[PDB]
Amino acid sequence: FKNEKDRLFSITSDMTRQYKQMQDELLNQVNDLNKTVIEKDEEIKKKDQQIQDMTKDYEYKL
Amino acid sequence: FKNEKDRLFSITSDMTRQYKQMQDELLNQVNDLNKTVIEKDEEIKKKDQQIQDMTKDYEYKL
Amino acid sequence: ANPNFFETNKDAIEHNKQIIENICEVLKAADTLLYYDFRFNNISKTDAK
Repeated sequence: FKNEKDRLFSITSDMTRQYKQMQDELLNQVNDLNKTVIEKDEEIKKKDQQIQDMTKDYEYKL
Repeated sequence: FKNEKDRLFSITSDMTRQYKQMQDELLNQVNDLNKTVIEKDEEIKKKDQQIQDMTKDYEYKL
Repeated sequence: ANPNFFETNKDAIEHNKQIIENICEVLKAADTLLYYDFRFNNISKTDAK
């Protein structure tokens, strides 16, 4: 029982550290996709603005 | 021993599944940002086509 | 199974080796004691040799 306790404790601690470090590791793809999304939503709003401006000016000419 | 072992195995299994789940959110954040990029490109094309079409109709009316 | 079990296990093993060495010295110098009984005891193979 004591031997199994030792080995399982070592394995659990090592794997917990492994998980902690790995989750600390993965932060790049998420940030790059977030920047892409933010700029592309900026484009979305810009094109909405252009749509509204075109509608307004064309209606004024009408 | 058996009580300690059941508690220990349950806790280690719970932590393993919890860290696998955290990694799951880490990957699904990238997947969802890709989905957001896809939706934003669909909306970009939609609004580009709308700009083209309303401009065409407005110029025809002028 | 337990890689570090040797490092911490210093007092008990050293004490047992001291005990066996004292047993050897006593048996060597024992000029009268010739009857012994260790049955039903926990005697290691290394101590036996």
